[PDB]
Amino acid sequence: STARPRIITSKAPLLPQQTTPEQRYWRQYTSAQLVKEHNSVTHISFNPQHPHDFAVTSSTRVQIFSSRTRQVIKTFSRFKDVVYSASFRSDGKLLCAGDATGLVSVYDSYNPRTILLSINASTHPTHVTKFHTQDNKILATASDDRVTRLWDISNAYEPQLELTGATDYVRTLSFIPAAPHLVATGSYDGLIRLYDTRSSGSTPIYSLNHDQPVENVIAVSPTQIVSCGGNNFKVWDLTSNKKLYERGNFNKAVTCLDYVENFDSPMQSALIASSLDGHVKVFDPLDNFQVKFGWKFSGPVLSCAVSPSTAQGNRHLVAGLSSGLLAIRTKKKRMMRGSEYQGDQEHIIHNDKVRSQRRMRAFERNINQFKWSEALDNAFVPGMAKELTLTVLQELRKRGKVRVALYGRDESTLEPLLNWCLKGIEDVRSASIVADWVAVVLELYGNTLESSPVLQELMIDLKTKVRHEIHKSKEAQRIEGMLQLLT
Amino acid sequence: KDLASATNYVEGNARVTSGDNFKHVTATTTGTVTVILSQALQSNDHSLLETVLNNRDERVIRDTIFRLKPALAVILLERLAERIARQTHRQGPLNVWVKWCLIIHGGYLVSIPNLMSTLSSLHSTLKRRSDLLPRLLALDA
Amino acid sequence: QYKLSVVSGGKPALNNLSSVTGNKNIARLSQDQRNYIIPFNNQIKVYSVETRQCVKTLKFANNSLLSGIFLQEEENNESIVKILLGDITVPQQHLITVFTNNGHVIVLNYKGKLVESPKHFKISLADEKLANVFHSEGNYRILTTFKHNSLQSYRLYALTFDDAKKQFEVAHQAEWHNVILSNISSNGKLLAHMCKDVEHKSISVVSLFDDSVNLSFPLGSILSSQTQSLSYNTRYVSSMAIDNMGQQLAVGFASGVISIVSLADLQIRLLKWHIDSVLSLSFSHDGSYLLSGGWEKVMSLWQLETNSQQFLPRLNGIIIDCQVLGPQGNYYSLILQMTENNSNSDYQFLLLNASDLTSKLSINGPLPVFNSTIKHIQQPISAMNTKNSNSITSLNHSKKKQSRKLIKSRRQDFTTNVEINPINKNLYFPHISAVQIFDFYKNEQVNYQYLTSGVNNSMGKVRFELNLQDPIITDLKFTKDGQWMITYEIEYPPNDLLSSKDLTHILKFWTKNDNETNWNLKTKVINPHGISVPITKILPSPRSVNNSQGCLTADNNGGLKFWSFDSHESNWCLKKISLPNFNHFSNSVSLAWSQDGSLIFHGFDDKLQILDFDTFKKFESLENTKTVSEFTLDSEIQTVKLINDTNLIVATRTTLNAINLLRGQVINSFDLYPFVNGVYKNGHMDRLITCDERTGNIALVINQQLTDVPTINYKSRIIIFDSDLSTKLGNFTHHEYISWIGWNYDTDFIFLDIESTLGVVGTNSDIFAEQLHKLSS
Amino acid sequence: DYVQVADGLMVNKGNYTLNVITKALEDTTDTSNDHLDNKAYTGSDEFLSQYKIKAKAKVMSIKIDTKNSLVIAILQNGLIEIFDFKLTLLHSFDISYDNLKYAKWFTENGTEYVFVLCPLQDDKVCYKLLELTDCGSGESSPIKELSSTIIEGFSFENSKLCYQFGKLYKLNQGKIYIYSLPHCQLQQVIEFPMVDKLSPGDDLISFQPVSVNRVLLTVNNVIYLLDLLHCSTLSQRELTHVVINSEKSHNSKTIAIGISTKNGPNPTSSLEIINIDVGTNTLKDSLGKSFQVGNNDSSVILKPLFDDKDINDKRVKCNDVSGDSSVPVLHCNEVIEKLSALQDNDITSFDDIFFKELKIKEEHYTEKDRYISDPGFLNKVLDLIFGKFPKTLTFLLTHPLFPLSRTRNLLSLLRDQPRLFKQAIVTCPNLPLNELLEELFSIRNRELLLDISFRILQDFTRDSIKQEMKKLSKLDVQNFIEFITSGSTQLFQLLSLVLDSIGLFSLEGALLENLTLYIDKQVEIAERNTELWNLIALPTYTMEYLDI
RNA sequence: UGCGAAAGCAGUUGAAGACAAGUGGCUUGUCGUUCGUUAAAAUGGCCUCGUC
Repeated sequence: STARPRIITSKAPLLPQQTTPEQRYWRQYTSAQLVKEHNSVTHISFNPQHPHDFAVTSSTRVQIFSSRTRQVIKTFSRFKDVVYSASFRSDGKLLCAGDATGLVSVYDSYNPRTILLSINASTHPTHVTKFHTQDNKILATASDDRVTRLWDISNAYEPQLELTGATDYVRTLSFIPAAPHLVATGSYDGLIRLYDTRSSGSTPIYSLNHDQPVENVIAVSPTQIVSCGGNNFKVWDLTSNKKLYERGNFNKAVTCLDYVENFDSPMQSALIASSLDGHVKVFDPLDNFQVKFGWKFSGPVLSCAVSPSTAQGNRHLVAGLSSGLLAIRTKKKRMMRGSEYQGDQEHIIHNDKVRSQRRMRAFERNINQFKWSEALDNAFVPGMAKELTLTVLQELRKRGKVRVALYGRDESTLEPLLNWCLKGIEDVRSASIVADWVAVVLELYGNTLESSPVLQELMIDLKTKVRHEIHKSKEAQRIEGMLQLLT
Repeated sequence: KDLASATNYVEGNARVTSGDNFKHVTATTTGTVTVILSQALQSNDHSLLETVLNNRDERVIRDTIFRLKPALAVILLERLAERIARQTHRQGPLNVWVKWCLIIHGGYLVSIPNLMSTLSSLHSTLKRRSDLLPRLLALDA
Repeated sequence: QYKLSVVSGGKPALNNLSSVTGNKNIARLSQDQRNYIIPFNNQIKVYSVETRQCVKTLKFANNSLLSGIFLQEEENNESIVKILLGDITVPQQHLITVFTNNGHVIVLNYKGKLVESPKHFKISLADEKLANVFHSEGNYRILTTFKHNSLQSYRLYALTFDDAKKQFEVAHQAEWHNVILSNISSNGKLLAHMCKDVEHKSISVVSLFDDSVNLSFPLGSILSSQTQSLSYNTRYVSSMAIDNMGQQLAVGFASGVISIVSLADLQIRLLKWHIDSVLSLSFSHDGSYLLSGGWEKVMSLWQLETNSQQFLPRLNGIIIDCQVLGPQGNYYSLILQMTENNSNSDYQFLLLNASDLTSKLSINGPLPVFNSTIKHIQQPISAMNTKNSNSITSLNHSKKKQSRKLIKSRRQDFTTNVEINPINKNLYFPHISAVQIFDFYKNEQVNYQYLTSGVNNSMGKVRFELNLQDPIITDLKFTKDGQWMITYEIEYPPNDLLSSKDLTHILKFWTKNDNETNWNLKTKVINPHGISVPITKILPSPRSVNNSQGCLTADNNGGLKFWSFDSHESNWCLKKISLPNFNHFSNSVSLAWSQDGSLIFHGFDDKLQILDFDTFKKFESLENTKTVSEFTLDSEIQTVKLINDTNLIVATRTTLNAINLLRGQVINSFDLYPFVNGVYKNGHMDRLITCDERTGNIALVINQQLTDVPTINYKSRIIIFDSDLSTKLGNFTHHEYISWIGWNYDTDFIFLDIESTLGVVGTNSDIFAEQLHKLSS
Repeated sequence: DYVQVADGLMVNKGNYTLNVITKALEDTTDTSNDHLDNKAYTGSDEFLSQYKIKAKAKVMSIKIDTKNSLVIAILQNGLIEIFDFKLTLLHSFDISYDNLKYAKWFTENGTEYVFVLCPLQDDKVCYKLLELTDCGSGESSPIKELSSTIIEGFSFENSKLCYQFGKLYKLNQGKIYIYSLPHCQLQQVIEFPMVDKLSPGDDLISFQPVSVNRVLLTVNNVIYLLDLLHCSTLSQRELTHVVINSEKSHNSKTIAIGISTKNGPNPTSSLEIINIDVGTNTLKDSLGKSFQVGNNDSSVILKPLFDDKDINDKRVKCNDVSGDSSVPVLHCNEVIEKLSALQDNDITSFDDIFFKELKIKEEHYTEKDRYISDPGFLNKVLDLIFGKFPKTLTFLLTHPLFPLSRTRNLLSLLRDQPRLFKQAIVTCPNLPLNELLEELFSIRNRELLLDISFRILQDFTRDSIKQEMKKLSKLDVQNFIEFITSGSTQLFQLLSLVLDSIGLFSLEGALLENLTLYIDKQVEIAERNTELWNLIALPTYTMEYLDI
């Protein structure tokens, strides 16, 4: 003996925009929940050590959401002006928020009733603050006093390091993720700088010039960093000290970046960017930073962030727009005692239990039970789909006989064949099967066409559909001709 | 499985491919809208792409394609090819679009040294559309 | 110092008569039901049922007392006809006795190593006869065929051996004149034959040992009036069987009914399920279970006390003979035929225990795909004439037509396609929509896999649907690192429908690891090189371009395409393309590829083109010193070959040329016209003749003899050369027709017969322990 | 093996500078460099030595010393450095390494020992040599390669006591003993016209093959297994063959026997001392396409033999292949003698030409498969039939059907005899694309132009056709499409191709609209006759009548 | 049936015998009949091992 061959479903052949696995994995992000906020959602950060929380930065009101239920769980509203930068320490325990009054405050997580300490920065709005990645207790704050500073939170009274050397509107910081003594900054004249923290820290050891005023500087490796300003993002490498990639597939200036490594995906590394245009686009740092997928939202997206590498639950993409709301696109990952014994100590184990197959279709068991006319009739029920109907038509063509499947019909049951065939003749992959099926039905039912008046209008508008389709295919043949000219 | 049985054929995850498709080797013009198509072809925004593609006036299409920069018309009719591969019910009202780019700009993409490698999707779609003529003539007969 | 050596086995070679026997199965079980003794055309296999290995072989080319009997050149009509287990010389105390079709009774040394001298006797009264044996406790009978309308006669003799220790002696009980169908009771105490004695054709049942049952009647009594006036295929008795006792006969008619009749009062019983003709049927050991099987591949066993069935749905082949063979009926024999190739009569033996109907030891012959019939290889009987079977009225007609065509016409190539797997050195056979992996060391088959979207095993083929044609496999190549089957096949839409005027060409890639013994599909190139367009020639690459992972296919047009697998894309796709539209279209394309990785020898018909790889176009001339990139020979070339970078070996439609590439002129030439004129199809000589790495190449001389008028027998010669036609260092003649030869990558060659054998072109404690082992048994 | 000829310690150095290479004393005193001659002043050197030495970078210049201290000289700033004694005789083969790595402590009489270059770091002297005939530098191990015409052969390395291929090999008086690119072989020159790549594993060469270029000055090509070999009595250098990523045009090879040159690479713009001119800048040598293109030292007379099988035993094993017995047409010397008999004084008559074809292997006057075909015989009989007799039918209908013509199709534009022109255009299997396109653009406008249309798109390649018809006249295609307008599949396909190849904007309007009218009636009749091709109850009361 | 290209090319088609039916002969049909030419129709459709 043998088994039974499963009735295949011949899907769509090589149409363009083919389904690549990276766009499959990003395509399965569903349920785009849209949450209103009060003002422009400037900054969004995530929780490092338990990637289950993310912090959003509205005007005067910093919220933190959880990834399990995607509702607001805590607020932070002891801010005397608009609040700008929200960041987490790497042990996930304390939230640093830089506001516009300059008194940059650090709370701890889930306890807004206790401000841990208030760093007095300059009179200028402290526009970005973030903790160090390697060390915990050093905190980088850049205000628009054309300067940035490193504070030790233990010795919170004084600036531990005073990083000057930037001209106009210092705006982003990132630390080189292997050597902790290398701190990279960005300003609004371009000229992405970086400094050694052991040095005096008053001039960059080497600067890198994005010609546009740089908008975000992140690190994806110890070797290469990614800086963006204007309508293109440029990858620089520190070892070659040189720009080596630039993609400009946007309209307006790209406004935020981030990176994710080693997470559960066919695409290993992924750098996604928000672009102030309505699009957030993912780029693949493996093969020369090509674009891979892009989500469109209903206004200029001002920041975006994805869930980190080890999220362990519902993985998130989030993007705060400047219009006043926020987009979350998520993906989600005593008598019967012996009857679980499962054979531990026993000598010889025998196993031939057949797995239950998935449930066969109605037309599949009809063709397998050889009732061919019933297979055709249960095939042309409007509860079925296009590829299923095409495959049962292909099956009856290839194996049985369409003459046999039509040998006992009448005026009535010959209608839904032609009624499907009207929609089926127009598209590409069906029209040959439509052609020979309506050809053999008009071969076999000519005298009933003479008697019965009902399907005559079906034959008439099938003639019109054939004329419409021969006109369309003739002009497409003309386009094939003129491409043969242009080659 | 029994030890005297021909193993059943399996489709699995086979990409069915057609061999015809391959991989690689005062102003006084008109006031109508094509720089929307230019910066809707910079990015990929299907909403305003369908807003600029659901017109049908031929002279308007002429002046828009004429004002269009030629360097991105190749990916213009690439994405028109994927639109007409997705559905062929309104084939003509942008078959006019996929021909007028050729008519207005031909020599630039002729002088482009790799035509069929990056236009291999569109003429594959059109030969898929046009290779079934004889039996539909038989249908009509 | 070369030699030819027969290595591997062929078809099982049953009693392939034209309905002269209803017991078309001569395999046997030993009386200790653990060993299956099965004859071949080339071997005598003995298998063990609990392990399913060849527990011993009796080859024919290894001893000189039956290789002189049946291994000669022309008169090899000596064939084994029955394997008795009860020995004849001194009875009752573990050897087998072969009865042959002329009567050379041999007794052969079953358990353990055989001796060079087995017991022989050519039987006494044989002019040209032996049908089968019948045996009992001592009393043995023989059935013999005899001399009109060409219906043989049966004479029944009684046999014994003793008192004169060389010669048997016979007794001549009784005879009958015309037989068209006869079957034996499964225990052997009864037979029943037909007579055709007008007032119509008649049935008779005769007991052979005693005379307890003997009767005869016209079969118009068995026929109803529903068949008294209608078509002939319900008057056509197709098969018959008897119970063990002698009171329940069964006929199976060609429409498909099975009339059971009694034998006491000649009253009938209608077992009616077979839609097509009934080929195999047999009672069980008591008379309660009619076990049958017909054209569709089901095994149907009918309990008669309710007329209800148990069904085995698919046996990958139609059934010819099946009966119970256990001590009480715990094993079902089956002789299935696999009719989806109309070329050869390639049976497949299997028996299977009745417990859960699981199979046991499917012994099958090797399965080539010849392009023509071979020698009286007609299809079995169905109700309708078709392209996979032939009906009742077209059997002697098609037999005369096939014999006369093979006598008269001049198209006697019928060479098959193969491959050798480079990893595990076993050879793949294309079948119809199927590959069959045969390893010639143990001369067996490891598995069998369908490759297409075929209805070969979904349904069973039937009366009208046998005109449907399964999608045949044209050609598969291996990426010679043993990592990818590149398999190209064609599929056929059925006729009387407007899509019958084309045929769809599908190419597809198949991968495996060495764990799995069956391949899994990777990518399905439907319609390559255009649409409704053939490919016929196809090449993998040697290790240059992608470490033997570049598949480049030719065209029927003359075009070329080059596909190769990449890393960023984990799917096989293409790189290069060239379509010249030669408005003449010859199928005799060919391809060679330079193993350095430089150029492609495109052997289009009388246009041998050189193609450089970097532009996938014709070879460009820069130095202008003998920069010829196109040869034009005398006739249309068919085979191009390259042993190393110096020399090209191109056989055309008439002759053969041997060229230096480094200096583009003819080095040698051998005309071939007195052997090949148009006897080969245009494109099959490349499958015939082949390469090596260093030991030269092989041509294959074809010869069909001329009786003192041509005949159907055969001899064929190979001639081995060395390094662009220096010497004919080896000439060899085999006594049966060769089909192909090919370098199996262990540095020799393997050819194949049509009497399908394979061959290689080769270079007091001890006494107490013994008494205890004797007495404990 | 060989390839085409052209041009009608520098292997461990850097060129394009003033101290580019180590120029020898080619009709000079001691030493120089190449500047196309920097500070390379020797010391106590050149007793009779016209050669030189260096340490590969002009950081420590060396000499062909008569005191054997080739360690330091005027090297970088023109002042000497610390010099150590290495050899004791004429030290041309004493170009050491940089600093205490190796030093070929050699002489002009077979002396060898262990030495160094910067310091006096030495080892055990285990030379054991005789009056040799080869003393070079080898890098299998760091070794002095010593071979002889009397008794010596090895690469002797005094750094691990390594005799590579140790034998008493017997060489001869030669001059082109090159190395190889593989490093496991030195291309030995066993005579003037006899050289072979002697592999220094066990003193064995591949094969001593004869060549057209006798080995007079040979060096190793830096790409692959190849020797650039030139002859002293000639001006060309044959690049014979048997590291290839970068092309072998560097200063590694030193073989120059061209137009008065001496021991230089392909960039020979500084030859000896006076910076003489250069030749052909050589490319690399990787593929087998060049080997299939050209190779020297060809063969014996290699005319086709058409040998059958032997006279074996096949008496009762008859086959009856084609239509008759096994005796086919087999005559070559008789065919050549019949060609001479036809070219003799009976040439002018046609009866003695028909009987000449009868005395030759006579077919049924029109067919192939009578395999008597050689190209030289073919072209000589084509000359003797197409001098001035085309007046006979038997030989000229036997011979349109032979493809071994060797581009004698220039007469197809010249002669036009009608049935002979038809057999020419449908039969002769080497046709020129330009000649066929000009015959097409000639305006006879009939079925013979239809037949050459079928011939051109049965033979040629579409892109070559469009390239060859791009460079032609628009008046011919205008009259062509005028003929298409006035009055077929192959004509339609070349119509497609000429409408492709006429251009994009260089067209008229009027004849294009005449073609528009012709093609609209053509598509109308086309769809109408494809339509032709694919065109190939009980009433309750009635009134009847019966009979009587 | 032969060639060939997946399209098309050239050409078969009889002689005898047996048996049956229908009207002693005579008309019609089948061939487990011979020679020669390369030349639809019996109500009959494919198993269990998801089970508590």
